[PDB]
Amino acid sequence: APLADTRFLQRRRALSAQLAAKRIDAMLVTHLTHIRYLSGFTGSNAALIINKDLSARISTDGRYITQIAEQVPDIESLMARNCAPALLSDINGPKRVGFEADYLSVSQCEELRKSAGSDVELIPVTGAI
Ligand SMILES: [Cl-]
Repeated sequence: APLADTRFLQRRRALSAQLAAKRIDAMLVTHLTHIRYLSGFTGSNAALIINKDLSARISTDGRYITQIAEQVPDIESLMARNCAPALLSDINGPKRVGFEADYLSVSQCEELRKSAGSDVELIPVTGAI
């Protein structure tokens, strides 16, 4: 009988379950308090991708590599100055990727779109995840 799931694993699982209904394959979380709620990472720069199959990947800059391994030992990390574009550019299509349209700015979103692959579509999702 195993060690119980962390609350962060449980929150991710609940978001993963919300994805079918929002008609997306993955969610890109860029609002920091949302990333903290879903992962435990308390730093000031991150991006976080949660997939339908329950896997996840988290990104942060070089100042936080040690801390993210310590605070988030259950998600593989990617170092990047520009976190969200770097996670997105690593996705191989086809994939519908939701984003927090209530929180990303028009120009932050235009920057993301540049990094998306030829069959990765970004989908505006409203609400606090
Ligand atoms: Cl817990």
